Amino acid sequence: LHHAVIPHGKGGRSSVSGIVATVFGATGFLGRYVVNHLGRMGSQVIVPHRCEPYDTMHLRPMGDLGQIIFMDWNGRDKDSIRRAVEHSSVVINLVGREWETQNFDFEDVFVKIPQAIAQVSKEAGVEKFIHISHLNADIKSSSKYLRSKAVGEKEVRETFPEATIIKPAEIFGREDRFLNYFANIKTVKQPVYIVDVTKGIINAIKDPDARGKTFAFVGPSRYLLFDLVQYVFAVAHRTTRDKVERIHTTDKILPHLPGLEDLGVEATPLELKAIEVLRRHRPAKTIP
Amino acid sequence: SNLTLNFGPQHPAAHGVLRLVMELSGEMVRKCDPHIGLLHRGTEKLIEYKTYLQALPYFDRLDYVSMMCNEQAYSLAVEKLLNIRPPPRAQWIRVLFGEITRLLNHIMAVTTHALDIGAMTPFFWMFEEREKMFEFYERVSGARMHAAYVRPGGVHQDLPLGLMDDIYEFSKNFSLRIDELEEMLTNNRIWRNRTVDIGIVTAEDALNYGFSGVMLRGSGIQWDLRKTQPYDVYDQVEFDVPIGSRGDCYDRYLCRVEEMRQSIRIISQCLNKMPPGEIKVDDAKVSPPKRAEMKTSMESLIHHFKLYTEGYQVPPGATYTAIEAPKGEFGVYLVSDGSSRPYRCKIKAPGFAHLAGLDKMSKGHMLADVVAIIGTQDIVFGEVDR
Amino acid sequence: ASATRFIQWLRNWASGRDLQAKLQLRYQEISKRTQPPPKLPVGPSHKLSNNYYCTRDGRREAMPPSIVMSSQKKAVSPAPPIKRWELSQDEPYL
Amino acid sequence: TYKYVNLREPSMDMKSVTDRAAQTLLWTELIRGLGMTLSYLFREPATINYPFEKGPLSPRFRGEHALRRYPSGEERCIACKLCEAVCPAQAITIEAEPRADGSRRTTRYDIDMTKCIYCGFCQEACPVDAIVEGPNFEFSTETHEELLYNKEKLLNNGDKWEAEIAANIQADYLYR
Amino acid sequence: TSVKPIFSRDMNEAKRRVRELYRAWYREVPNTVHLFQLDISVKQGRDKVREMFKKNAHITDPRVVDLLVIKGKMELEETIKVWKQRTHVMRFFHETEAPRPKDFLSKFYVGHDP
Amino acid sequence: IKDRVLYVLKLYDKIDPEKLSVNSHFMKDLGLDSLDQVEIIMAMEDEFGFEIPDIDAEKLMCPQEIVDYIAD
Amino acid sequence: RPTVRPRNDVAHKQLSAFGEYVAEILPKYVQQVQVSCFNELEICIHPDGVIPVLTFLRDHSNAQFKSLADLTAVDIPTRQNRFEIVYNLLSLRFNSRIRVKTYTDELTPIESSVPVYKAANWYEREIWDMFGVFFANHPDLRRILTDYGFEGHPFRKDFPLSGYVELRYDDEVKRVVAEPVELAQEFRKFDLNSPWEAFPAYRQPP
Amino acid sequence: GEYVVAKLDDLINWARRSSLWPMTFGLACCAVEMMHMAAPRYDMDRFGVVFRASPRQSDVMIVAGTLTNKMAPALRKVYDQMPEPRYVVSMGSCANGGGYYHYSYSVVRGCDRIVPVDIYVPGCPPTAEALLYGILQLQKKIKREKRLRIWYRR
Amino acid sequence: KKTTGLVGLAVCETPHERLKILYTKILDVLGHIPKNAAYRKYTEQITNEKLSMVKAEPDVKKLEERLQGGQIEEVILQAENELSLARKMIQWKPWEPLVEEPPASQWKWPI
Ligand SMILES: NC(=O)C1=CN([C@@H]2O[C@H](COP(=O)(O)OP(=O)(O)OC[C@H]3O[C@@H](n4cnc5c(N)ncnc54)[C@H](OP(=O)(O)O)[C@@H]3O)[C@@H](O)[C@H]2O)C=CC1
Ligand code: SF4
Ligand code: SF4
Ligand code: SF4
Repeated sequence: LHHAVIPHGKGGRSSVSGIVATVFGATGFLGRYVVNHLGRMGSQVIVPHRCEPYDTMHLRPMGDLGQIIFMDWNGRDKDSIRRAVEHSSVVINLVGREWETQNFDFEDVFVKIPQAIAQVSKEAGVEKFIHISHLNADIKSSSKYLRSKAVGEKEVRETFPEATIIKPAEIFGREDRFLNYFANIKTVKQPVYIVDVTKGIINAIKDPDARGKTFAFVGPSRYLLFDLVQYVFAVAHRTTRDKVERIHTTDKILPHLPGLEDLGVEATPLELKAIEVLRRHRPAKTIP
Repeated sequence: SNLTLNFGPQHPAAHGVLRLVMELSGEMVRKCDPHIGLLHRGTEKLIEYKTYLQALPYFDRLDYVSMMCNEQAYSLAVEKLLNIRPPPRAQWIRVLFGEITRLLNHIMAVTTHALDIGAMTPFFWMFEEREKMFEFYERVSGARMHAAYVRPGGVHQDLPLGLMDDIYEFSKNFSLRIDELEEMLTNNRIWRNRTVDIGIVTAEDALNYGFSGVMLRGSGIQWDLRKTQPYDVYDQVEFDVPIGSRGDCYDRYLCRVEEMRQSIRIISQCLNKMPPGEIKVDDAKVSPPKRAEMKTSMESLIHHFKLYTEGYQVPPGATYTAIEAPKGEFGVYLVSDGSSRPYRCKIKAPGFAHLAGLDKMSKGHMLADVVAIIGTQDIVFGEVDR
Repeated sequence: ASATRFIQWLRNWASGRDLQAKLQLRYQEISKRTQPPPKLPVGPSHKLSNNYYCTRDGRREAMPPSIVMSSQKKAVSPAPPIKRWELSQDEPYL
Repeated sequence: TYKYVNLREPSMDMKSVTDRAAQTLLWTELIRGLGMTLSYLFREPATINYPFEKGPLSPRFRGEHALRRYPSGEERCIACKLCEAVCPAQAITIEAEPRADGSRRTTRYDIDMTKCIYCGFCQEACPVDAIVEGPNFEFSTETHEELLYNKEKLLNNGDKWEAEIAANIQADYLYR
Repeated sequence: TSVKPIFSRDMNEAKRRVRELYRAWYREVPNTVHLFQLDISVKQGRDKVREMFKKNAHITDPRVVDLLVIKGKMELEETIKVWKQRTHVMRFFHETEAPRPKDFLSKFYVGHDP
Repeated sequence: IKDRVLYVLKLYDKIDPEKLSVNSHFMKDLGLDSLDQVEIIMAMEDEFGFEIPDIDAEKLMCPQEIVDYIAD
Repeated sequence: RPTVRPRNDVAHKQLSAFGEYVAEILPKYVQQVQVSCFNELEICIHPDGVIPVLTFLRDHSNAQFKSLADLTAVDIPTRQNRFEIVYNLLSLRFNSRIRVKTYTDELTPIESSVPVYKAANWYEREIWDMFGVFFANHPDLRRILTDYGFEGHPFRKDFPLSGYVELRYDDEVKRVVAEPVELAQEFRKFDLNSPWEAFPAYRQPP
Repeated sequence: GEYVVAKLDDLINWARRSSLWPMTFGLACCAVEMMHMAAPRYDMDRFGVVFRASPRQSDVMIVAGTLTNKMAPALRKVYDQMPEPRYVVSMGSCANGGGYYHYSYSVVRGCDRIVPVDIYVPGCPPTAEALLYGILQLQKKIKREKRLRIWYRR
Repeated sequence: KKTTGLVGLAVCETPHERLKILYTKILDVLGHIPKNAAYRKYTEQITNEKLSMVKAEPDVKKLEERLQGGQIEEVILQAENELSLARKMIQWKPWEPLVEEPPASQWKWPI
């Protein structure tokens, strides 16, 4: 270990965790929890952002002075990718979009961009690579989103064989597009808490076993979609064609893949955190 | 019903933040429970880790409207424990800038009191005068507010050439500015309706509740530390102590306006009686030598080196030293253990006991009166919380 | 300083004062911003003889407190009663 | 000596009573207050045209710090640490060692400008006029980190402002 | 060993006050969870009360017990009168603190602290 | 009474119906602590809607003693 | 002598005489009376005497210390009773100040002096908050300066300068949280005391 | 296309920096210098910075003084209730990073541990002119925003 | 007198009579204190001194000057305070020996 990245302190804000992480997609729902957890323990975080600096301000208080560094980057500019990962020991890719746009389609955000990040990271000598895919990724899905997730999942493994691929179920939390999606409006779902996904990602960085593996992050219980939507409306005291297709895909069961338990994380029940998410909008039987 | 007042008004205000928990029955206030500590910064503990010189700037930041007066109180306490005496010219400078500071405080007290009651305009007129007085601070110390100018042993530097002429030109016109302020307020029937018979306190109660300054004189008590326990050269200037008769907000307002006039009267004598000589005690084991001496004489260099690293040792002892600060009796209970760092420094802020009497003074008044009563006490939470 | 004579009369009448004699804005009456150098005096300890520090050592003249009573006739007050204050002759009543 | 601020007996003769009734009914003292604000309307305002016009300052002004040199270009600071010892905020951090030519010079000289209280004790304490508070006060930044000055920044400040700093010291050093 | 009491002259008198304070805290928890809109359950809140009481169960000085009850009442008054805010109540649970290693090996790996 | 008292005590989580006898001691038999006892009495004050002072509650160490106290 | 503070023997004599006066009248409580070299009178008393002594000084016709200037505490850990309670009183009638001192430890309460001076109300709340001294029969004793839920008494000599916890905003829980204190720059302790004695007049016996 | 988005950004940026309504947290001595910026010599109103602004009508928060632990939750609450766009100016050493009270047990070591900060104004206190320089610097920061340019390229 | 000048302190119509009654009551209360108690000896001495002035001087302005206790209504207030104290002193009995000695180094400064 380079002397500058030997851990020091007691794991707090002013400590040195030894982690130098570049987090692509840090300005999103998942990225704000990952950056927060990295900053809690005194990691150096590089935050390449496409958005206006005004939209990165919520990340500023998450680290001690100097621990959060912001950079401009473009998905299609590899030089900007190289500048961001050049000094990092881990690269985390949280880039994604739940819809397509004129300038970026699902193939751009879930295939071309992840592949470019992984390739430049390997060429830059980056040691660890974390890539977020999706539990229901499949090249036979009715959803173009889930089809692209499968193709990109394959290209990342080919480019960065030692990459740690994580495949979460739909994530619920304060800023999600799951419980909030239902509160604003057959299939079986296994939603997983945002903090559990974040903790698992942080543990995959610190765990040398996670290299080269693919994980499936799922919640404890499986809910029939109808029961889930009724539960949300009760707690709340009350879109695109692709999004509907994804929401109606039954969560794949993959017992061969390691899960949160293998990374030391205890999956949080939905019922414990449902009120937290839905309180601002003011128990489903599981499938054994 | 229970109600909480806002931290501060919606216009710039520099008194700090207060959480006032009140019990009301209709329009009337039945209980007032100030919740302070929102500007508690453990100043008294921090001072124990400083030398006596290093702790002096903390006193600028207590009642941060009366900076040099707070410096004077601390300097007098250390001078007493040191058993030394500042030279006469420094004493006159300290009285001169003590009264300039009183003007600064009374403008802030009177005009923000009016501003919170809704009379915005006088604040703007009189803060131009405050801006000119900030320039006097800056010309002697290099800082507009936290001068750190008055120190044990005297003052840090002599007045620059030409400063006293400018203080004279300012003082020449200031009474007219007070008159304009009185034209707006003194006889105004709306101002009198907001202040007359509001927050009455008896002479007996004022004493037992620990009040001081105008909070005593508004009730007819004939007391002023500059008269009764004079310090520096206050025994050498002539001035009158304004005394109230009704013990209410209006009389206290009149006392503060008249005190401003007496401060001009004192400043006039200071400008004419300023003596020549050195401005800090000619004892280099307490006051650092001149820079030219420090760069030429072996003894001066040693004493400069030691005064700015270890600092002077103060003989063991304890003193309670108080002055007539613009807000009332401001004192320090300073304990020396013989070293160059104070063992204990308790600060007596006049606004602490005044605010503790808010519940007593607000009884039988309406919600809008609570604002007037806070203003008449002239509360700054740097000195309340420390 | 540059107000027209009519405007000077109007604001003088409205205020009831001679504002022009005590303007709150400073012009050329103030001191020059460049001054001649000072030559400051020295204190009374700046002597070449008869100036031994032990004769002017205030700190070393401080003593520990006098112990009047330790647990190891006419009545008195802590000081004479304070003398009643006099009314100002400059202006007793505002 | 004392005076009464509010101890006056209103006269109860008819003329005086009718003066007070006229004031009550005809709002005379309120009109008087309107006269005062009207007179101010026609006064020249006190506002200056910042940033084209600036508030007046004196040579003693305590602004942004800088590290100074001798006329030959040698640094004045000899790492005595008097400024670091006196600093009331512990804002100064210094490390030193013998320079390659044997000189006593600092290898670290940091001022945390967000700890500093801009009191000027460091420049009082300095025996060689090395650390000064300059005249600059317009150095606000967009990040906290930009206000943690290291030695290179402070030396650059000295080289940037020496022309003004030297003249201000020439103006005030006989008062010190 | 002759001292001025605070409130209770012996442990039996002191333990009566402890039980009275526990009763008040026990009944307050449901109101606290509602008033502060806490995401914790009432059982979690009452378990926290028990843990705080249990940690001082070994005291045998009635004066020390009096002070603990005096402080516990002050804490309750802050909570009931809503002088505390949501953050102050949740400070009992240390949610953002990562679990600190307990066994010798875990501590040995992470630093020098015992 | 006795049916109501046992209903609460069975409904108490720390207590199992197996060892809950009408004469069982809350401490020795059921293994409860002093704060568990205070918790039990608070449930009794809820079932019957009246207050039980701490001086009284400190002797009700078995369910039968609670039965007797409620009757009086 | 221009640099030396002048003595005032007249006030030293007056205060000494009044010091004996108070000791003669309250022998049940007065343990020591001293007058400092700068003329300040201190009455050191047994803590049981707080109310009788303060009441006497307030109401006696030869005293009339009607104004409580300040009430504070001092922590001296080496003393069996580490806390020294200091009352600074003022008499407007006789234009004089007196100081009354007593002591207590962590577990021994002091009688509240609110009945004698209403000013004492908040001063005693501050002493309780900052030093942890309990005042018996205080109408409303609770913290006044520290944050709600604050643990410890910061003005005790053995309380660390930066405390034990510090606050920050945490986005995950969307609130301000409290965590164990870590400092980017540790406070730098300085050893300043010269190894040479400064004041012979205060030398303690070996 | 790009031309229309470029000018709309200029218009909205101009409106926002020309109408900056501040919520002042007058916490300690720095608030005094803030009042002097409102006073006639500098008259911040003449730049469009209104004197009296309600927290729910505010575009910029000025943290003028020491932030204690006791006060930190209340400051965050006011920030959270500010409608966007919202900016924070940290004024003075205490707010910037604890200042003279940095090592105190009761003080937040910089308000940027509680809220994001846009401008740091140094000094103890900064002069009224130095604060005004900071507000003018925030205006030029708003002038550089490209919100619609970013949105168009999404 | 129209006013005493101190808020809340009413003027007294019959100050000479009021002081005679108050000083007589104080002397009566002091009789229940032990003869050797310093409080009784001193309080009686000053009380008798003031009572004699009240009897000698029938002019309030000239009596006020003799007593030197402010206005005559301030003297009456102080007499009421002394009487209140005298009654409390009987229950405290501060003339008794020192209740307890301090620890050996209790009042030693510096440490
Ligand atoms: N949330 C869920 O339920 C699940 C999420 N995931 C994966 O987790 C990752 C993030 O989840 P989430 O954070 O919720 O997604 P968000 O949409 O919340 O965040 C998306 C991130 O990707 C960035 N981004 C999007 N498009 C582009 C682009 N064209 N060029 C550059 N940057 C871009 C965004 O930056 P900007 O802010 O600039 O748009 C943002 O930072 C994604 O990969 C998603 O597929 C997997 C399974 C479930
Ligand atoms: S100005 Fe004062 S606080 Fe700032 S570095 Fe110098 S000595 Fe330290
Ligand atoms: S700047 Fe001056 S005082 Fe500080 S270390 Fe250098 S020479 Fe010494
Ligand atoms: S930075 Fe200076 S002026 Fe501002 S609040 Fe802190 S001490 Fe006061």
